[PDB]
Amino acid sequence: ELAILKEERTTTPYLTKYERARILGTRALQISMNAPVLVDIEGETDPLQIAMKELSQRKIPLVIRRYLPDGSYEDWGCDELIVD
Amino acid sequence: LGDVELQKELNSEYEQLVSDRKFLREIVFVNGDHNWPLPVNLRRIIQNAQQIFHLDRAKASDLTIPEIIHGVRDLCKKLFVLRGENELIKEAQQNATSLFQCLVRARLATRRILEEFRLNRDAFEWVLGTIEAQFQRSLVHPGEMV
Amino acid sequence: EDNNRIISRLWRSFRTVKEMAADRGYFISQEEMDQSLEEFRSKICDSMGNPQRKLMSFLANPTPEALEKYSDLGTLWVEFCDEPSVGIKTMRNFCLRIQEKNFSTGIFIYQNNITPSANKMIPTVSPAIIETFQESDLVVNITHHELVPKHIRLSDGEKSQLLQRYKLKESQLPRIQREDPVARYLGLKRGQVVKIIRRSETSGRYASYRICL
Amino acid sequence: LIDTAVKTAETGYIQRRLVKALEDIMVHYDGTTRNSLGDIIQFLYGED
Repeated sequence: ELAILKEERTTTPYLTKYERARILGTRALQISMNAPVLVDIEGETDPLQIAMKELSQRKIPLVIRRYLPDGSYEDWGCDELIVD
Repeated sequence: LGDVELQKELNSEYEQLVSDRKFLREIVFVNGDHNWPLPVNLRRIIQNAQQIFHLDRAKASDLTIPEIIHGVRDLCKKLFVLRGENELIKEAQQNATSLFQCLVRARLATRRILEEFRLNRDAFEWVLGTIEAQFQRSLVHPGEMV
Repeated sequence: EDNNRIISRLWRSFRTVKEMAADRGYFISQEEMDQSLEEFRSKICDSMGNPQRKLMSFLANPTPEALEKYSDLGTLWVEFCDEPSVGIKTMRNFCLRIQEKNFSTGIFIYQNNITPSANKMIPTVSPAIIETFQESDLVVNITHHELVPKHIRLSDGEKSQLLQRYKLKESQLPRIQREDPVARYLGLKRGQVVKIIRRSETSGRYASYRICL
Repeated sequence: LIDTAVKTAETGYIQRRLVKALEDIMVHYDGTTRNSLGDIIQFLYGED
């Protein structure tokens, strides 16, 4: 009743720095508490490094809900958001 | 020489530049100041393109006039600040990039590109892409506590 | 002499009133707009040079384009009081005339002041709207000032489209008071929204909207 | 010394009051600039 249609999405298609920071933090927390890792681990042990590696390959299983001022929201997958 | 269609295109470009001149002089900057803070350093991009592709050694350019004009116009239509097909959204997007569009059209003129900058096809396309990407990178992130 | 200065100021006030009427979507002939000071003096001042405030009273009707844009634009009448200190029979005649020939909006211009009795009596001309203006305040058209950007009254459909586009309530827009001089000039009402096109040093042109209180 | 000592206090008070005034202004996802109440301050941040 409040979700915006995917073709009607009007927000920016790029990943903002706040969104990037929150995604990295949440993924690092999840990996730290023994969640399955979507990308192979070569020699790294730091959860934040693994989260950044997952983000670079668009392997983040998270969805951003950008809230419009009125109350409506847009759902954006981390795979479909452009990362600089 | 004698190409009517290219002459019409150049006349349209010159009319656009004259309109930009009049709008800037009579409305925005009455005192005549020309130096202002704007995004995307065009001069640095141009000299980087010159260094990358070696635009020295005075080699005749293969760039065509319609290609340059169409690329400049398309770049001026791709500077997305607001997105959507609403009439008000389109009007606001047009209003929000008037000064930057004037800057881009002033810097990337046909004579300036050919005689002065001497860009080729690859350099021109790289410049357009870099300008678009850098303008997209210069927007304010939503959620900023301004 | 002082009479020439008084006539010049009266002519300036008349020109400002005509400009306001034209900006309010009404139709005014080019000759009426271009009435020079000498022509105004010849057609108004008598042999001894005194002005006739009843002569500047006139009727104006909205242009068809403005009537299409604004459906609520009715007939307008403008009257100037002969007396410096206004007698209340003047706007008594104003009110009875507006009632008898059914004018939409009537603008009354006084010279020095109006008694509060008439000030609280003039709202009782419903549904017609009566607006008052001081002749001294109309000497200079403030809309031509450099610091005053242009204001355009938005139609109902445009206002609804704006609210839908920005996903707003009526109270979330920037506000403008009804007693604001620009609001008085435009004859705003509560809930109406004006669009302002403003020079900006970062984008050239900027668009803003303000809703009357 | 006296002038510097009073000027620093005046500037500190002004800065604190200014921060308290504009504490809750944030740019939204539609490009508008609104306060905590949702009222729009600017329709576009910095007009650009």
